Amino acid sequence: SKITFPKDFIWGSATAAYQIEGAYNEDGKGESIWDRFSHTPGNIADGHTGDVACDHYHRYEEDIKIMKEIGIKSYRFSISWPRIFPEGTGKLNQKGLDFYKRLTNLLLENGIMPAITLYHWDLPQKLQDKGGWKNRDTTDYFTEYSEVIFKNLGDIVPIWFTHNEPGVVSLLGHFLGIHAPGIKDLRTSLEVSHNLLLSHGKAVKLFREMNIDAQIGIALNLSYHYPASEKAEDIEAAELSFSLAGRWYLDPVLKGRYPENALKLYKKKGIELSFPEDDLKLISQPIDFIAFNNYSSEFIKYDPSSESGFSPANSILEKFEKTDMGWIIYPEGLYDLLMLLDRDYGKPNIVISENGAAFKDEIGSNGKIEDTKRIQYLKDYLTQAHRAIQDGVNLKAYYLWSLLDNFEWAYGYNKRFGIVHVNFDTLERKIKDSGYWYKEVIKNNGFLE
Amino acid sequence: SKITFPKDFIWGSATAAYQIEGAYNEDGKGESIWDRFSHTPGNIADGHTGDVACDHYHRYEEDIKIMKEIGIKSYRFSISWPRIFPEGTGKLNQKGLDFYKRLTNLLLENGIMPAITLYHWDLPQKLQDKGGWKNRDTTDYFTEYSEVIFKNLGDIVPIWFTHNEPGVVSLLGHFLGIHAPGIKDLRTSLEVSHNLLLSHGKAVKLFREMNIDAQIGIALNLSYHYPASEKAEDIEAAELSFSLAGRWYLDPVLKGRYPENALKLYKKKGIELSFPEDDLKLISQPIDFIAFNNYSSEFIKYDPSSESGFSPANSILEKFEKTDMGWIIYPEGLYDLLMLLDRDYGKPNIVISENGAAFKDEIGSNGKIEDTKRIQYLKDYLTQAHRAIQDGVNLKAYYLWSLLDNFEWAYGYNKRFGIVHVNFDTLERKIKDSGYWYKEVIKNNGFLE
Amino acid sequence: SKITFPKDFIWGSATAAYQIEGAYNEDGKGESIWDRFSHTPGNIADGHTGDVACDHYHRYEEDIKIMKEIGIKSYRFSISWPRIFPEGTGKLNQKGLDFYKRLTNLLLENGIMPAITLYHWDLPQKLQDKGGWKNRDTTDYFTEYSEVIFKNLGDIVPIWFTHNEPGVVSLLGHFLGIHAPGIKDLRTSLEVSHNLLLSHGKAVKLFREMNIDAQIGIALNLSYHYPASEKAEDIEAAELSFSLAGRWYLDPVLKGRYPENALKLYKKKGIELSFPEDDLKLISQPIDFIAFNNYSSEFIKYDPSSESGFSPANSILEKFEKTDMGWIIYPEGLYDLLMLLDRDYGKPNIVISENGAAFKDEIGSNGKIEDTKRIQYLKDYLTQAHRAIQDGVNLKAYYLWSLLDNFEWAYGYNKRFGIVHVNFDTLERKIKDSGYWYKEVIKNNGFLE
Repeated sequence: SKITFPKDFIWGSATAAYQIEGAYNEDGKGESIWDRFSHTPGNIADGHTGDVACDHYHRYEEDIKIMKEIGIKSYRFSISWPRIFPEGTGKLNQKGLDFYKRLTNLLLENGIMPAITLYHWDLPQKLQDKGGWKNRDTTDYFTEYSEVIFKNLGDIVPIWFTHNEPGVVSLLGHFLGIHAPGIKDLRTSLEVSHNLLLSHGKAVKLFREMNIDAQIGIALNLSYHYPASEKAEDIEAAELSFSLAGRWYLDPVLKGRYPENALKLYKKKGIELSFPEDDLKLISQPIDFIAFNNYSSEFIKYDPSSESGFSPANSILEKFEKTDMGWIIYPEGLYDLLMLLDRDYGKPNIVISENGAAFKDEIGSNGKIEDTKRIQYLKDYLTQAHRAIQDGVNLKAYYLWSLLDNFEWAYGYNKRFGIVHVNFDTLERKIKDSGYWYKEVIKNNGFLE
Repeated sequence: SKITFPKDFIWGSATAAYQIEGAYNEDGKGESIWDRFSHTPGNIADGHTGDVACDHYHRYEEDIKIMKEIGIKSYRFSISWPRIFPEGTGKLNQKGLDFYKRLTNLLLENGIMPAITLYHWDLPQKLQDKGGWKNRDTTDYFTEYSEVIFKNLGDIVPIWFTHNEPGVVSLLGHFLGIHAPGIKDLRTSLEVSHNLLLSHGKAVKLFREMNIDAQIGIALNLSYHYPASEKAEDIEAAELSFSLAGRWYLDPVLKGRYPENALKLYKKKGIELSFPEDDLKLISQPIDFIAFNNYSSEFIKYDPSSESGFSPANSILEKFEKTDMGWIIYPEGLYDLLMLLDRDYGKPNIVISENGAAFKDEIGSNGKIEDTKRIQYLKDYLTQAHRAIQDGVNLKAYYLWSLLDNFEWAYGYNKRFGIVHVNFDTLERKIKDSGYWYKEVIKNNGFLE
Repeated sequence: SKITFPKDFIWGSATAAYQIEGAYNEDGKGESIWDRFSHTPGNIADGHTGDVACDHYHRYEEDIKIMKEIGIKSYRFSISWPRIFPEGTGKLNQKGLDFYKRLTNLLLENGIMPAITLYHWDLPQKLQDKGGWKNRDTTDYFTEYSEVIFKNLGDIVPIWFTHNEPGVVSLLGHFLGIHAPGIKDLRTSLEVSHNLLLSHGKAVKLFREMNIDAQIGIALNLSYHYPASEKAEDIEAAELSFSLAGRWYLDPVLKGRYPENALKLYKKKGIELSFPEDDLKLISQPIDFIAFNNYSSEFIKYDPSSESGFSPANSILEKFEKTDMGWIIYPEGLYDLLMLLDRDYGKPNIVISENGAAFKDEIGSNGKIEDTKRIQYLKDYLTQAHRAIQDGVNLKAYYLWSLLDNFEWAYGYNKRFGIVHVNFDTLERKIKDSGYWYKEVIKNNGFLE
């Protein structure tokens, strides 16, 4: 049985700015919280940095020539705020604009469709010195930068993402402090979460004011949260996890509310926050699709000693193959999620900003990367992607994470999500077999499962 | 006739901390009443000590590898209080927690299910300088150390024991003074018995407050006490024994009372003392199972000689084969006991925390320990264990005392309960034939008697 | 059930130049490595040679009249390089050209479709004096000769084969040394394998630079390699055997890469060789079809004793009927292979350059060769050929090895794969019953199996 996606279905591959671009202090780019976080011992694996990375900034021509060789119909990327405004507000750095302008015009001229992400974590370090996302003034400055991009690139770019995974930014970056800007306070973490969503709201409101002939959305970190057992205590423990995690951002967008069962968990520890009612009507602002990033699924159990009230069910996850990240493989966990978004939020247009996997890659004696596991992963998860479309889901796009091997944040360059192998000493690209697989999948518009 | 145990039946082997661990002054471990007692002439056979013993502290990786090679489904061990709190209370020794945390995680990552005893006789010597278990305060401090263990290892460890054989600790350690701490006063011996039970009651109460997803119990020394003859004076004499011995700790924990016939014999010697009624409702606290340690059975006659009005029956006992300890072999004694725990105390869940036997082992010319008498002993007693389960008993677990040859207290190293021989000069393990037997008995889930 | 092939299905029979032509030093023909290898004691059975053979060079008229009598729709034959260039390069021998030019025109005029192989092992002996296929210059000279054949015979000949069984040439000719040119060195044997594939590339590249209105390909020696048992060691042993054997030529040509699991085996003996990257893109050069030569199948087990890591599973093979070659008869082992080529190389067009069998033939008292076993063999393998086409395989052609009895290399004339008997004293052709059977199979376009 050979499977075929809708004839209009946009195939793509995704990257971030800091994870590929390099040139961290070139052409008047301001310092970001990631430049800062990376240059401090104990933050990044092996002391790695995003100083050079894939050096896309100089080698983008080579990349596009690879992107077209595989024949992706859409290339999802991020704009570095600190290349546009070094100081986050005020003096425009025209050199930065003209990089991304030029890049987008090469894409449109190589018959590839641009898909920008406006914030992919690289907040200008100057704003971090005035409180960063905790300072509500940042949400205004994010709109200013948004404005300038829309004036230049508005009409000609069809697919916009305001934010990438605000879930992680606030959780890792502002509570656990293992991501930039390295802060560790729960209260701040929630005040940033709001201030992120608000900034999304302002950017969509501006997007409409300026009347850009293109589609906007938000890229959220999302998994399915299964209960450990079909018991009243576990099913509830899992509902709470999803609410803290993904639903905390899904409901304020889409439903104009925060999840209750999560809010009750915060106030049971002596944290309440008066959301201004008018902000939630600005966050809920209609959007042309919902985008998300999926890799794995969570299996939550009851735990009345974990101050959360729950924990991972280590008895159940030790039955799966686990990827190089230590995340389970479970392809049907994508289907169920796509059906959960379809059900609970009124059959919206869905995009997948990011799916993909990290396995240990080698270049063999044949000078090739035969990453059969990545390919196996890919087609397993894309079969469930198709299954969902057949059972009614409005899944318009799939973007593969990632196009190149890149900087994986606090893991450094010790993790490869690329379909194009990158040697971080020579910056030489060797298109993986998962890359040659994908080329055919785009051509045939599917594969024989 | 081939016997097969319930399909859910957990097979296990047991050890204690002082008896195997060694490293008696390493990584900030505080001195224990046993370290102190062992260092004094006239207390241990041949001036033996724990100090080194099996050196399990360092060689645990080797020991797990053997445990898995035999393929026990549960390892019952003891946590050293004086590794956790060198001064009983106050400054936490994180080194000692990290040992047991690591050890448990090596068991869970091999085949093996952990079973933790919280007090196997190694009271920090500091608390003994403020009276020890005579000072009621110690019962609180036990709860403090219990709390720290539950926070770390609470729900990932399924089976918990509060105490090991408080019957011996009070009798031998605080009246006969042949165990540590070497005290010889009758009043003190009863005040400790209480204080020990109370401490169990406080740990179970705290266990519930924290709401740990695991099962807690208490490991009692228990034999059957047969009358010498089927006569009114000898049946009564035997009831009074058992009541001084085992029932003194069974009735408080499961019936919330002290045995009357025993209490009457105390008061006939001019001792009462008012147990606070509220304590014995704290002791009685419901528990998930009763555990016990059995080896032999007692044959009591009536005796107006002996201040207890009873004695052993010398030459009924001189009709049995005897172990190397001088204890009779009588397998059917275990059945009757299991039936006595079942009938009285309301068909509880039963665990065997310890059963085994000590015979004079040699390494033969073939470099092997052919301990046919330990194997014979074992299978004999395990036929009467099975026979009880068939006649309705709820015996969920068997733990074989002991996994390793170890420090047998006042007898020193002169007595071997191990499957797995240990040379106490070289610290070389040689799995005994009783070991290899047990391996198969686990695998088949039984044996043809 | 009567089976019928596609209406467009091209039925053929095949011969080679050295095996049938004779006239080994006539009309200016240069000496070949097979002339040379044949004239040396110890190489060919019974001291046979191909000096005369079938003497097709003179008697081709008779042979075409036979070919048409049976009514084959295509005749696959080989061009002797040494007849075209006696010295490999330089002075053209017009006499040689005119032979093959004449031959091809007699085939077209008798309504038979030509199918030319360009190299079927007869490398001019002068090039073998400058190193032969080990000297890369040979790969350029091959292209010169390929150029002169295309100029003359390009358009009018529909089906072209660059090489026959380079697998055997390198393995048997250059490692085992039991074929010409008799060399015995492993390193050399791989350097020749590459150089051969390179020459194939150069010939296609030239075939496309001139835009000859005809379909080119390569004829590879291919079996199916079953694992002795459905076990991880034996599945893996078989994959390595197929990799060393056929896949070593399939992958370069159809995937532009050498098999990894094979390359690893070679480096583990201390042999790595840097193939220039550009050569493998030249080898991969798209081709109209893949042709292959099957007779039998292999059954490989795991073997650490063999430095290869595997060995033949004689225990299994000794359960089949065997040809006169000793090779097993296993019809289904064609089906599985046609599916393997279909699956693993993107459903290409497939030809069968050769299939057939050798059995001991006699001329009976009736002056006829009733070779029922060869007819049985044929119809058993053709039923599975059909089966594969039904189950979706793009098998366009079947060429029966061989039209005539001929010189079977090291075996001499001691083996008969003909459907036309040839007395090698008189050179008299007696069409075999297999020949008369095939004639009806072509007419009916099938048979009731």
